[PDB]
Amino acid sequence: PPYPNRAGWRPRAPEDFGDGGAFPEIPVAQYPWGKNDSSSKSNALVVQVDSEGKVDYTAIARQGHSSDRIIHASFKDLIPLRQRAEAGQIDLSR
Amino acid sequence: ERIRVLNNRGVAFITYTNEANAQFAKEAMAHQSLDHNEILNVRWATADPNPLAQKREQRRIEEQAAEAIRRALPAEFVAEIEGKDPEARKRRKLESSYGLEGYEAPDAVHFARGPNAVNPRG
Amino acid sequence: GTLDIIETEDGEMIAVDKDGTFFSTANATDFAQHKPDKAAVDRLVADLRKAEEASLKRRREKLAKSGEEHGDVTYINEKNKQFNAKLARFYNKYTAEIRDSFERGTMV
Amino acid sequence: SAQMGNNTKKQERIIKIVERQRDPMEPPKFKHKKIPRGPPSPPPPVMH
Amino acid sequence: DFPSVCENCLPENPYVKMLKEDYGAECKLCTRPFTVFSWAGDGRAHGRKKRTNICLTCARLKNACQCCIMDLQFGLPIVIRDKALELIAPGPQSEINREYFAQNNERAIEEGRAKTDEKARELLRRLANSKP
Amino acid sequence: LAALQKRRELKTAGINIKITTRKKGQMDYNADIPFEKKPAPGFYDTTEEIARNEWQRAHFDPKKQQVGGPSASLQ
Amino acid sequence: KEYQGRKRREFEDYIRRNRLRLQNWFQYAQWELEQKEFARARSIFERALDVHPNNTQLWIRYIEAELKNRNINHARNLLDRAVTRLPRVSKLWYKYVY
Amino acid sequence: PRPDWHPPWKLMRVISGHLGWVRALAVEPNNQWFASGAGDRTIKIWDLASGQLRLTLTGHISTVRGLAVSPRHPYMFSCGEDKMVKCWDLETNKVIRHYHGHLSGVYTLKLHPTLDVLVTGGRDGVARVWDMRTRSNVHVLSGHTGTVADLVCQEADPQVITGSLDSTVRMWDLAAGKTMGVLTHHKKGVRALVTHPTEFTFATASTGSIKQWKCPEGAFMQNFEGHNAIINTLAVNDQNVLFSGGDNGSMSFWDWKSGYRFQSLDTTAQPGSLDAELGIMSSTFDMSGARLITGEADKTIKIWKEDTTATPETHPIEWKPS
RNA sequence: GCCCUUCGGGGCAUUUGGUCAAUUUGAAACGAUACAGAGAAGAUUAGCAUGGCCCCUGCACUAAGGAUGACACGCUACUCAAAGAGACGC
Ligand SMILES: [Zn+2]
Ligand SMILES: [Zn+2]
Repeated sequence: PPYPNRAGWRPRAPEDFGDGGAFPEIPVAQYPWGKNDSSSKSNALVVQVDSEGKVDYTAIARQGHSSDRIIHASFKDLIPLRQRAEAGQIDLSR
Repeated sequence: ERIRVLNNRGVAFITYTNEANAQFAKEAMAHQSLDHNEILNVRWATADPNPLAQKREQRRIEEQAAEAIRRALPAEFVAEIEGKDPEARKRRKLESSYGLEGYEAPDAVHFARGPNAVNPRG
Repeated sequence: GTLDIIETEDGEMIAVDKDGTFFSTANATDFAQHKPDKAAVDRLVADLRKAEEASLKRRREKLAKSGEEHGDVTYINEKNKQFNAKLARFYNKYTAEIRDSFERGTMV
Repeated sequence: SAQMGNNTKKQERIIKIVERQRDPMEPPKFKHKKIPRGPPSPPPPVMH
Repeated sequence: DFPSVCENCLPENPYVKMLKEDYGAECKLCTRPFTVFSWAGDGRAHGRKKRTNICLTCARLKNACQCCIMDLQFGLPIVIRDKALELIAPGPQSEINREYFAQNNERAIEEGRAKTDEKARELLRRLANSKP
Repeated sequence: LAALQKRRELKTAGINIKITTRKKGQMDYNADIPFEKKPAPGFYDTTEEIARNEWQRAHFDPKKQQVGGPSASLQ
Repeated sequence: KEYQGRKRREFEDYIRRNRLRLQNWFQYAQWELEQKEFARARSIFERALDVHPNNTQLWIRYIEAELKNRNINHARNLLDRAVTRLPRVSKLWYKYVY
Repeated sequence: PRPDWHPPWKLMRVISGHLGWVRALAVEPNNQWFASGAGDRTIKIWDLASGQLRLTLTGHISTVRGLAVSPRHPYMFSCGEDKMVKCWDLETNKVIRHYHGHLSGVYTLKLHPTLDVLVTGGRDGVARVWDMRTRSNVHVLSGHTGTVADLVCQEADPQVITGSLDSTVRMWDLAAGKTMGVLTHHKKGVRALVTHPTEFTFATASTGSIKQWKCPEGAFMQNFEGHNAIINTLAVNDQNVLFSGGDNGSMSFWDWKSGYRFQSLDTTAQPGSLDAELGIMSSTFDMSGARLITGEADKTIKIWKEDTTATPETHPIEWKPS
């Protein structure tokens, strides 16, 4: 149901949301993806996300360390610095 | 509170109600005489392995913690969480609705104490 | 909402993956919440017990095979026997002439 | 901050901290103890 | 460089006079020498000088006042807390394991590396519908 | 073995005296786990498995543990 | 309890005498597993991993010791830590995929 | 990167005179003399131009595994396998200070370039940071699980970089005495470290691999490859010359930027030396960079010079891009 | 208690301090007892180390000694198979 006629019609599934995002003009408990009701203090590490929007398994490598510590934990750290796709101009100066 | 006695070999376990009375009775009867001319051995008592005694000492621990928590929390929060009064249940629904029927806000937000908060507070 | 069902111009159902997390649980947080089946757990555990039982049988068979003696006795305990067999395994290819000098009673 | 119960009379406090006049003749108070070395900081990945 | 002491213990006066001694006593929990902060009282009848009794490491890990050794949130004796609210922090209590654990915790905290009311509510739920 | 036999004969006789096993200079490895190093938490919750392992340890049975062809021509 | 005191004392004595021999850690952890002491067995394996962090045999022993007792979530944490610590060891990756 | 042309190096002078392997080598700031510490427990001071023996100093009861002549002070420091780190007053030719505390034999010794601090590394697996004046062990840089075989001091963070025989390389923040990073790229014992003088890069050498890193990130920049021997030393010029000396006796001269091996040699042993005794144990360029002083397991100081006869055409850069 | 005062007033001086003296139940130890019988693949033996939840004497925490101070000596599947040939096999 496009704009501006969704009155009376309530979404029942996340497919009823279109691609998602709760409809603010219908007063009802809307959840665009699902329910996280109560997790009984599950002691797992919280699954964080890296810069490009993917799962990060360096959170196991960095565990028990300070944030300012240099830790090589990926294959990118094995590549020579010129051949990395991040940059090409590096100031090698004291 | 309890006076377990085992006459077959003659040893007693005396459970008072207070720390102060227990220590006063311990240091007051240290090598003190009974009716017979003997020297008593009044030590601290190792915990009983009787499952009942363990269960009731545990229950004393949780009721003491509950007493302190109920003193610390607002009485409105205690009643609204307690879930025995139907008035408390419907008060909980109406207060942790904020419109949007069928919401039922999380405990971390509904039962939250803070400077600003979203609650009657106190 | 992750899978979208479409009908093409030819008239058939095609499931299109909005994410890429259908066939693999990477890039998907739900991988933390999966519970493996009890039958598969029993299968893996039983396979581990089978490997352990085979290794125990191999240990007992090796002990029984080395417990059987053949030829002369040149040791005094079991560690000496194992060391002497290791010495044989390494050094027979170099001391054949001295070996036959002992087996012969004369020249190398 | 908040505490075990509630607040009673005054919150802000002014505290005067001075070192204690210890006896010049006292030796060390406590015997030193032999404790095993702690575990290392978590090792890094082996980037071979 | 400052004790974690509840208002129950800090005597009456908002202007308090406090003494400090480096390595003045051993911790009552972890038995390691720590800085003692001893103040005055609400009466000049017995000069006990109510002092700290546990170190800031043991104060922080078990989350209790240094003088009276009871909880900062609820005001429970710390075993009552760790046995009724349950879990949180058992803490070793043996001869060498005690200083081992304290040593490692202090080493971690100095090197940077590191929900009570939720378990209080869960305790309320276990007790409200309970029956002996 | 002699001391154990005497201990079980005196325990069933009614008398019960525990002896000081705490020698100086040495540790009691039964009071608590010696130099505990708990496993680090990963991305998977382990709470129910920890509870099950504690249940297994608590109900461990002491009563199930006890310690202590052919001819010569062809070969 | 007295028997377990003897065995723990002997095993810890041999840990203290030669910490670089892996058989001491392995036998101590195996014996504690056979006593169904899982926290103690995990502690022994973790301390052995402190002494020998990049040992593939020790890693596989600790993973398999927690797989034989149906501790699947524990063992998957172990396998993530193992292939994080040792990314270029093919055996750990093979064991995780298997 | 297209490599620069560097002239090949040849043997100039061979100086016999120690009775043990020459493990240490240290040039004066003024380039007049250099210091060879050797397995015959002695430190010899040699004139650099003539090569003649000026003096012999004996204060160690074991092999001298490290030397440093201070650029600010009239001191010479040494360390040896006898657990001892000593400070020699060169206005008297006498030991005036001890730096005690290493539990076993001491393998390396460097001075902080700016401020008056001495860092030593040792077989007790640790790098001790000492004050020169008060001889007080201000820091005990610990965390390696093996012998600290080499070590560099630097004017900015990371100030201390230690390479150990358990194959890791740790970069240490000197103010706090705790590590800011670990580099675990090497497969075996990292026996050599060196710091480029003008670029903010450094190089570590294990057996077969010489890896080049960027400060302070520890970012893997490149890899000198081809020298399949145990590398004992590493020496970079001002003109971008890396010297990998190897325990089998193998010498490799590389260009620092590209990684191109412009020369490969095998050194020669004295009359009387076994073929097992062919090997380079120490090396340093002098202050100018025109000479390379190596000290070898045939108990020999050797001086290596650039060939002025050779042209860029007589020795062309046989570098094949891929 | 003194001192000043225009007799209204004011001034000088300012918060010590470790359960108490109280010997069982907040922690000290040898002797003594029954003993015991000083390491290196036969016998007798000089030692010097090594590692530390083992210490003792000593100023030695940069000697030396304590039987070379003692401890050490036990335990032992688990990164784990492959081909070939046999079976009133199934
Ligand atoms: Zn403490
Ligand atoms: Zn308090």
